[PDB]
Amino acid sequence: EFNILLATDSYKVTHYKQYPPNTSKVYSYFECREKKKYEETVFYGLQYILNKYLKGKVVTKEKIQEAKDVYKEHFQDDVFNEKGWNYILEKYDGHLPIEIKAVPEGFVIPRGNVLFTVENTDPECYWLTNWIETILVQSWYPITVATNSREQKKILAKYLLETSGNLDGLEYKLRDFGYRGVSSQETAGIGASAHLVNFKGTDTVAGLALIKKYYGTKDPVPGYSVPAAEHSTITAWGKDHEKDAFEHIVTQFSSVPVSVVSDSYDIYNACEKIWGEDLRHLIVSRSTQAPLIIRPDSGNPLDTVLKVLEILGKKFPVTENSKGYKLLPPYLRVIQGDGVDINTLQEIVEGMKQKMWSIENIAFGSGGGLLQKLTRDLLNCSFKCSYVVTNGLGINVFKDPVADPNKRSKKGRLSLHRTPAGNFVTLEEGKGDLEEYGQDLLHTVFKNGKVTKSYSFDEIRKNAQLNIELE
Amino acid sequence: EFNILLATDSYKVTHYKQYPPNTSKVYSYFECREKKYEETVFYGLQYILNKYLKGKVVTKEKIQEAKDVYKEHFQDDVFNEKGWNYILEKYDGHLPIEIKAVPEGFVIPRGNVLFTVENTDPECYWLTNWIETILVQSWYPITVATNSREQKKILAKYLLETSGNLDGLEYKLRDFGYRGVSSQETAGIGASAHLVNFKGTDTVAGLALIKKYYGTKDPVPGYSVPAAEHSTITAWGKDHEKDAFEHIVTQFSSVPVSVVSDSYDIYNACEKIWGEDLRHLIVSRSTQAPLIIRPDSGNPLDTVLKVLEILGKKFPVTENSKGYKLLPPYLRVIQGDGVDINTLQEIVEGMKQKMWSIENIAFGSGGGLLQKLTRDLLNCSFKCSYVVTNGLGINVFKDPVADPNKRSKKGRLSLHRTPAGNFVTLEEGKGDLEEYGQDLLHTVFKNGKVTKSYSFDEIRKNAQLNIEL
Repeated sequence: EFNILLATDSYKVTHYKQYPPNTSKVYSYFECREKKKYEETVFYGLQYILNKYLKGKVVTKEKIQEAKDVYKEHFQDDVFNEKGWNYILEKYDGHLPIEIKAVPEGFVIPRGNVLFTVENTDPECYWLTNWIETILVQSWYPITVATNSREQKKILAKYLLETSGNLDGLEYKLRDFGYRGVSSQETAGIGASAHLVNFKGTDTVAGLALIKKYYGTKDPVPGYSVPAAEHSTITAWGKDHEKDAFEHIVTQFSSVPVSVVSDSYDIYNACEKIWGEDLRHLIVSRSTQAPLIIRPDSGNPLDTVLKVLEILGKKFPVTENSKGYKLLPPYLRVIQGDGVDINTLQEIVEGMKQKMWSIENIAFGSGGGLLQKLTRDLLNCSFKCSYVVTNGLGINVFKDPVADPNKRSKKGRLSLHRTPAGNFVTLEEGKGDLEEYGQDLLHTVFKNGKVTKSYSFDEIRKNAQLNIELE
Repeated sequence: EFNILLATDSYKVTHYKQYPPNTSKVYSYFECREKKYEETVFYGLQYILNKYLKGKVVTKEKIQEAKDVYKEHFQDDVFNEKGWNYILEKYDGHLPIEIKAVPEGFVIPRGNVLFTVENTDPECYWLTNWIETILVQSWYPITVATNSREQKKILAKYLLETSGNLDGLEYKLRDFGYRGVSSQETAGIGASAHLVNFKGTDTVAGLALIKKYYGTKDPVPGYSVPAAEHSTITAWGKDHEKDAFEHIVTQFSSVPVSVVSDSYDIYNACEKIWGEDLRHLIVSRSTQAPLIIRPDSGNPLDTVLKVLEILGKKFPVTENSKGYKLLPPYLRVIQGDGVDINTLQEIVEGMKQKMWSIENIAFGSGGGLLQKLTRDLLNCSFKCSYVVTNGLGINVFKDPVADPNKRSKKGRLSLHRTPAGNFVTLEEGKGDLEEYGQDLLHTVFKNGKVTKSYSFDEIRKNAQLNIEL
């Protein structure tokens, strides 16, 4: 079972003996630090952490004993603060005397603004604020996944609109194929749920479980999949029966959309000779709600997509849409699911536009690119202390490393506000109290063991909308 | 609670309908596919087998739940209720699977079979690839352990040249990645992977996994020192950094203590605060209890060099037997910012050119050690190589025209020792010819049971560097 006393960076165990004596309050905050592009970030995932790890009776005699033993061996010394934890146990029945305030989930906020704040509500637990930093800062992952996915949605939005005239199908243009390519089951589910803030397509079904348990949606599920082949279900037929494999698969799923990987031996041959001639009569008969979706999976992504399009355009009846771009018949589409991240996605859709193919023709699939190749440096997710009370006096604290001003931190008690022009600003040094800027956008989400405000996954989806969607 | 019927890539739900009719056997394997990183460390499968695959992993309740999810998820009924119900009734919910695998901690060149998977019941031909997803996640502990080991090789080399030995090598790279990983589960997994090669971690999640899944003779696999963070310094007030430093080293006077010294001005902290104001509280410290100064900003090499030069002029420096400068024993440095395998190598080389022993320094790495890695680094891949259909065995593979690097192996595989003492993977069942001795793979899983396992102690012995051996 989970033990919050063991869920921190080892060294923080020793911190109680390091803060200034007579310190009654430690107040800290999380931002996505500016860097001298990712200009705005989606706030998502804290609620998952509050419910699964922070809430309820999280301290027990047994959890205290257990930590005392591990820490003794781990440190070869008895540094563990047993009294402080016992105090939380006896006084508050093992509930954390902490208040967390946060911007609403889904909100899209410029870099360098306070996203949430954490402080102790009992003077005895000044050390507790930064003990849970480690667990709280992991919010970086769903924040960064939601944000990176959204930036990609924007690109798809841009090219789809220009090549086709509208935004139909946008929410199915970037699918999550990342399940096998992430570092754990837990990560898979978290990361998958973060992608669902922006899209509806995923094959990482753990993602749905998390959303239902921790956020909730009107509809039965927030994510959807279509029947799709893998290399094993094609190659299993044998090197000389790829066409037998192809034909069996599209007949099994003649009524639904169906993705078929087509590069097991030669993608170009399969497209021009197998889909294009031998099996042509099985494609052109299909419904518009049941297209075949050809899936190349190797070679240079831009080059291979353009070659596949060019091939199909000459085997199938292409039309020119109202904006002047080429469109395949409704029963035929293409998905690129190899080597896709934000960079090559941009490369592909630009390359398509240059060659006069609509973005309607294509969907993208992303795995490690979407959920794994991302770190805390991407948005500079950082948890820093900015206010303390020592000897009954509050003082405004911060770091300001001389060789890196980008790592300067904010001062004092903080609040987030709407500017007159409708943008965002963070006020420092308790300046929010002057109330010249209207109301604090941060809300109490956690206080003394209790989750105090929650958001449905729907509200979240609505908060994270593109402006282009909003228009 | 974990439901294996829901821990697979969505589209695999449809695959039992996609194989050729009368397929009785599906046999697949995992490799770190050949294209830096010429050899990988095998680690992490035992965790996966025990946490996820062993025992009764299928129940009436767990079937029902999957049926409902997939019906919505697909907006249609495609879920294989019948295959899963067979497993429940016939084998009491235990998986009819056989997994063979190289020993954990083993160090193997790329492009060799690491593990194989196949169904032990004709009715369950579809099960082999169902569980690809959970098994493929083994890429992560493999890749962390490998990248971690590659870094140790670099540390070993320079420590040896600048100091003549390897004392303390196992504490020269600490895990600081606990906040910079994507999940709690990832933290433990990854921490245990780094501990294969090193003993320093601040990610406590890792000890518990090791104890539960592998086991060590010692009470714990990893260790940490008292250390400050910016909030334990900055809380004193911008004009009291000295009071903070004093309190901290006094509070931890007879044990090692790491103090971040770049809150405001690293170069002032080193030269004026540590080097003058509090100097008398350093030079009186025991060799067992050094102060370790932790810069945390600037160009990592440039900052390490200047910190070293600052300290050298303020403290008594010696020249070890190799001709390298060495700090007094109660004074060391740790760089824990921007450290990854590339910068690690930049720093130790820059140190060597300036005649500073690697004895002086230790590194902490986070995102670079545990987060910024993908399945692509080692080309970790799981592929079908052999099936039986209508009673006939077929060797199967892919060979894409545009990418010969993506070609998978053919037929039944086995791993062997060459006449020169190396590894080879034999394909097409050729291992049965018995020209290359015994298969080095061992059965580790069969029909719901783990059939072979290793202590963390033996894994560590397998993963040792050549220079160590």
